[PDB]
Amino acid sequence: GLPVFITPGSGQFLTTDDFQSPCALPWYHPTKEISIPGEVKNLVEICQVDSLVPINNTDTYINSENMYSVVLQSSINAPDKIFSIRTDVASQPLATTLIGEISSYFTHWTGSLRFSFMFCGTANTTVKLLLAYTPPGIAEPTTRKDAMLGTHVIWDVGLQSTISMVVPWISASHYRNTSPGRSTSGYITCWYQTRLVIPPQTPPTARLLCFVSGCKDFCLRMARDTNLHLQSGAIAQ
Amino acid sequence: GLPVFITPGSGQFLTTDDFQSPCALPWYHPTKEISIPGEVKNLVEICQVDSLVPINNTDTYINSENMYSVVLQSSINAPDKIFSIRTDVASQPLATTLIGEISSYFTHWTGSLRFSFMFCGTANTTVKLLLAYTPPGIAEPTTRKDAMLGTHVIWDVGLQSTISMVVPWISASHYRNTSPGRSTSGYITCWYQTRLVIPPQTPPTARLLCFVSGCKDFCLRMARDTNLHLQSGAIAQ
Amino acid sequence: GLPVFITPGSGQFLTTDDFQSPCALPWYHPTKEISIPGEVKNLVEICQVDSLVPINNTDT
Amino acid sequence: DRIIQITRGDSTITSQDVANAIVAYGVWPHYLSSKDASAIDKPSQPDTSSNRFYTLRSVTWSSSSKGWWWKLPDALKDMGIFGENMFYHYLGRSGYTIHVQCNASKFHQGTLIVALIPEHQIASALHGNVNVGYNYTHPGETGREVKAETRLNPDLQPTEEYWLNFDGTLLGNITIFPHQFINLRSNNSATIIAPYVNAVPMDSMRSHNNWSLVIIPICPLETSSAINTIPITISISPMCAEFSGARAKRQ
Amino acid sequence: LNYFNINYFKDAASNGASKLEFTQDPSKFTDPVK
Amino acid sequence: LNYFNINYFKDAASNGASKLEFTQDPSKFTDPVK
Amino acid sequence: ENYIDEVLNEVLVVPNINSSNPTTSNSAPALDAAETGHTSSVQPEDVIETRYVQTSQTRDEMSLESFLGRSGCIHESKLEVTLANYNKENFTVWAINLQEMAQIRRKFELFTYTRFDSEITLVPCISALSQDIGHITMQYMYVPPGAPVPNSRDDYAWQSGTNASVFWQHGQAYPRFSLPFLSVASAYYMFYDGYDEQDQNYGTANTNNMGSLCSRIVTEKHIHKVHIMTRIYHKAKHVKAWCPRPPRALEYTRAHRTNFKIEDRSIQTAIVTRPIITTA
Amino acid sequence: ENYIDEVLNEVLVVPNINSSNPTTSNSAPALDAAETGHTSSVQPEDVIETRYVQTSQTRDEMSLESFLGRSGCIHESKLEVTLANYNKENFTVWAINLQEMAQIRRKFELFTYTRFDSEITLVPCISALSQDIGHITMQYMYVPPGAPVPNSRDDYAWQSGTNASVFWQHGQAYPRFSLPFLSVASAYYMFYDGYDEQDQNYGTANTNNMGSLCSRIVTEKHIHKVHIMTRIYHKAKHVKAWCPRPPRALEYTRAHRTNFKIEDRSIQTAIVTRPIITTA
Ligand SMILES: CCCCCCCCCCCC(=O)O
Ligand SMILES: CCCCCCCCCCCC(=O)O
Repeated sequence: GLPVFITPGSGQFLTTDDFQSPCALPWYHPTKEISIPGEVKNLVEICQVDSLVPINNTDTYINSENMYSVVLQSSINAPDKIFSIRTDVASQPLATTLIGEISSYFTHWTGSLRFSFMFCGTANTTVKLLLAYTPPGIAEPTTRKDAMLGTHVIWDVGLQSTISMVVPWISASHYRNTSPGRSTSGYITCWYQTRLVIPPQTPPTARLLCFVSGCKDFCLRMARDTNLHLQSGAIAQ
Repeated sequence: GLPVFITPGSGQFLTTDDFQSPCALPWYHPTKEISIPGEVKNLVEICQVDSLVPINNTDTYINSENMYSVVLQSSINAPDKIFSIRTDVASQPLATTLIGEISSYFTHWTGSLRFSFMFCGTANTTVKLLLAYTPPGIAEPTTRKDAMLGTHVIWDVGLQSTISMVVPWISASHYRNTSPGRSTSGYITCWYQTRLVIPPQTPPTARLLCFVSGCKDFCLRMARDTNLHLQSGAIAQ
Repeated sequence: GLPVFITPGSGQFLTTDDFQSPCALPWYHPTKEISIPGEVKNLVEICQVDSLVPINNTDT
Repeated sequence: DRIIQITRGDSTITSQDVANAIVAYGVWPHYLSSKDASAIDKPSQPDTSSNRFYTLRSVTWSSSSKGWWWKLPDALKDMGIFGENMFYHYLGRSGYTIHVQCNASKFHQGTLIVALIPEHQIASALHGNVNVGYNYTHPGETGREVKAETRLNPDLQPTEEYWLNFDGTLLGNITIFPHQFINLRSNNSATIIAPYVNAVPMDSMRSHNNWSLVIIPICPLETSSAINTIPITISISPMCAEFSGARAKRQ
Repeated sequence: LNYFNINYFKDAASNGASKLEFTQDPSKFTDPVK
Repeated sequence: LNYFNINYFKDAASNGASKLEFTQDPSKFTDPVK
Repeated sequence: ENYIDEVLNEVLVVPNINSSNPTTSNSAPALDAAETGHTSSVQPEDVIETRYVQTSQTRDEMSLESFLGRSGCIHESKLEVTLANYNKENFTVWAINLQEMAQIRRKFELFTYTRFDSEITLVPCISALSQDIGHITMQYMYVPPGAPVPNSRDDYAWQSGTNASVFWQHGQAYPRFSLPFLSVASAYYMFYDGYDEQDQNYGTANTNNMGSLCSRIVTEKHIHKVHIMTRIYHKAKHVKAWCPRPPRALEYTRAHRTNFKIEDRSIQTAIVTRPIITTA
Repeated sequence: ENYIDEVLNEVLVVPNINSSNPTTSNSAPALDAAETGHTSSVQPEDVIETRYVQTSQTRDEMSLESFLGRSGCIHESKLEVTLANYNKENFTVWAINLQEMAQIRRKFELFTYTRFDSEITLVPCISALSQDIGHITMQYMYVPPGAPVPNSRDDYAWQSGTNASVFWQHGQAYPRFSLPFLSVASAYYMFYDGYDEQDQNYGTANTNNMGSLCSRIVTEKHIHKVHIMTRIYHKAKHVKAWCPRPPRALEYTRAHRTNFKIEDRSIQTAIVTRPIITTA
């Protein structure tokens, strides 16, 4: 006969609650747990793994393997641009990578980003390139002089065939929305530095690859529902 | 199977209750708190700040800056009255000041009040004035002799241009209603003491300003809803 | 998830009960109490005071 | 006393009759600590080449004036090294020091109100579904003056209700903001020192205005002399400025 | 005189009202100066 | 700051969510090698 | 010692009043200068003869937690069911903002920045337009920014894989839940002097974006005509604030804006005129 | 010390950022070789000049328990009662599987093996097709493999000698119960590369068989026409996982299968084309 007082919100079903409930199978003893390699404990281990990014997402190479590489020409003698993408973690074309796919389940993000490039050409072929990052608040650069005035790295190909640059975290606040709308986070571009030189009787073109992964300060919060998948009809049983 | 007894009043929704409820966002970690200047902890700090009072609230100066000042004439040689207002904290015209606006959210009040006056005239102009406060229970004075028989201060203008008088707390009970209805709390008046004297080739008029703030014994209680604001239609989204 | 058992007589309104209820005016501080002469604590003090009795209650 | 002397960079200001000085919210400006930092790159501190005094264009005070207002750091958008650094970077923060000077004779009378308002969001002039254009909130060093003649683009201009603080709040309650008075019979100068206040450690300098300066004549100017129009001058000095995120020039 | 006070949920937001502390009497508003 | 935590049922499945532990930072995924 | 004071609400004491005597000296505390932007510090025992009084009031009710810790309505949603095209209509979407009710908006707009936790309570009501109501069930789901927004009663988005949801049925008590401080910055913005990246949307319309709140009726097709009206109440906990501002004087017109002009209407405030200033 | 951190969710700290100075040496940490199948270990303080920053974020929300511990709908069953042949119809049978709702299926198929306990909640709804509903009672029974499956409303199998059952009636709250990890092996299979003993049924259609869930209406004959719709929600506790896999890119077609082809339909993914690659 203990007197009690009922508070508002009783009897409701909240999806994200945490309460204990009686079991339907008393005295049941589950199977023992053997050791299996490859146990994942946090989602941040997945985000620290490189994956290719579809740079060449035009209509011609829409469903093939040609969308992951970009071609270089040796007939060009000028400081020209090769490609340019946005650095927003959840925007195209890098929204479909591993880190992009995982980030679509949250709303806020922070930390730095790491980009890697690999050169796939003949061992007798040499080139020099320039990779630059542009902080927000200004239009996209159109000439090498404007691109140089910023965070940039100069790459020379040799015995090693991979380079890695980082995009520092530069923002007014501490977090950013994974779906920004009208705001941006900057651009990254690539330009010819000197030329692409080949010996006689050699293919006159070369390919390139790009990877992306998160640095040691990457983080996510405020989990939500992803927007990269949908169910139109009904799944057949 | 603990026996319990249900008491009356269970399941109700009381607006001013205090109960714990489950959270809808488990494991969420809010953003850190940086230091921002200007942190307010109590509402009494706002009430201890001076603000102007619209003494001249006639129809001519209804929407302008002329309602905050009163003019003095040098062509008057007589003990005349300049202005008079009521000392109720939540009545016109001092109901729209900071302390008046804050007091409209409560029902009871207590403590003393502080009034300040500033003289805005030529540096070669001199005057003497009389400020008096009349306790309740009697009609408003009409002559300087009646006004003098009370709490009053004599002001002489010089290098300093500001004077400050206080209105002591005199009441039968310990608190007063912010909306009194028929009762009153007294009056405060201003009279010419000697004259306003100017040199040759000088403007013949001068202006005055008034401020108000609470003393160290001001207090409020029994919070309610304000009556100085209303919503007629619907706010467009 | 503590299991409980409901006993008869729950939810009723008994006029002479004694239970605690939430307050509608949080953080309110009532007025102080001054000393007033003549404080009554029990009803037996009233019963120990003389009073006249209408012995002659005729119609006249 | 009435004497004051302030030296920021290579410039000095003196005055022989002032009324103390105001430190906004009782906090002195300083640099950014590592406990609150968000960006990871190294900031740039021009020091003495940018923390100096800059003077804006003067205005005329007559018997029919109504008021003026400015915005920061929009006013100093082209003042040498500070403007160049503001337009070459992406983030920045700084404090300020404001000095207002206006002198008259001993046969004049008048009073001014000088206030500094944070996050002063002004209201529109017309009714319906309208908003405020970008060009009219960034007038540069000239500032904005309340007038009566018809302006162009009525659907983008702000309001002229000076007595409503330009945003729907009664004048006379403005004393909560850091403020000072100028009485012609007492003093002729005002000084306010303000730190950096915001909800974020650092922010874009071309899309956000932290502070605003408002001048309102509460008592009309009146005199019997032949000098019936008095000028007003304003000087501003950045304190502890730093920038980050270098790129190409926005302009 | 006294009363019991126990939290039941694991989240801080889930708890009740904060305990009234101080009013920071020193007012920089009244005297905005060092 | 603190909170109560008592189990009422006799089964472990009946209890609430498990206490967050570690993330096993060493990632064999990043560097799949001894 | 600490339970007793707060149970009696005897914290936050007020200074007493000291007795005074007639004085005559060179120092004049009554005189001062108001051009310095400071408030005078004159006390009653400096200009009049006072009596020793032991004050007993306490300033607990003027604290921020007491002032802002009261529930108030912030929204009202009306849902009318139709028996034709049952699986297309019968859902509502609302964007979260505390700028549609005059009382709450004016109370909270007294400062520039704030930081607090929230508490939400729902009050559902059913209006009967037929002979009977039957069994009615309702669902409310919270959609953070970027998540898919349903556009039909039978959309797949209602499965609520990660989104939080709550259910209510006739005969049940009022639902209630709590929310933490959910913002990118360290505080909320009530006034913003800035634009977006395209130099558009002046005001707070860009910084504040907390998502949407959706609702639907879960019961299948039936033969009853009803209307559902739900009211949402909000209360703040663990409150902090900065930089107070003057109170609003006129009526609000639009959300996220400070416009006050009204077509064919003069400006009206709370000030009442007088015939003459020499008569109170 | 342990209550405080978890109440504030301050576990799982993140490393800080250290300051750096200009360098010029023979060692070049920026250069590496990606043919080794390893991830580069370059940090921001190796290629640029940084500032000392004390980070404050915590990675608690990306844990597996937080990620997978949310309720979501997995099934919807519709039961229409008929007043003719009352004792023959009016029962439903469903085979348990977590492969019929896109959100839950895609969330859980990010790994190869998992092991967890379950929690089930039911949301019953009644649709009125007549003047009144009356009194309605429902029963749900769990049938493990090998147990007799009822085929009528009045079958003897409803006596529930050993099978677990639950009852619901109008005006009652939502039922809820828990289940342990019930599998023959040490983990669940989301992908299986194998067949059965007859070299048939390729996939997971053979390893996963948890039984069936049955329901019926217990009320006897009446004169009311109603429809009953019940929704089942599931949440996982004490979760472990192994061997992560790439996320799904296309829509699902069938259960226990990975087929994606659709008649008279081109292949569509989430990638959006561009006019030219030199303009972002
Ligand atoms: C139903 C969810 C309602 C929660 C809203 C409270 C948080 C809003 C804080 C800032 C909103 C604004 O100022 O408009
Ligand atoms: C109503 C009972 C529902 C319980 C199902 C949860 C356990 C299923 C685990 C594996 C099922 C599968 O992967 O299809």
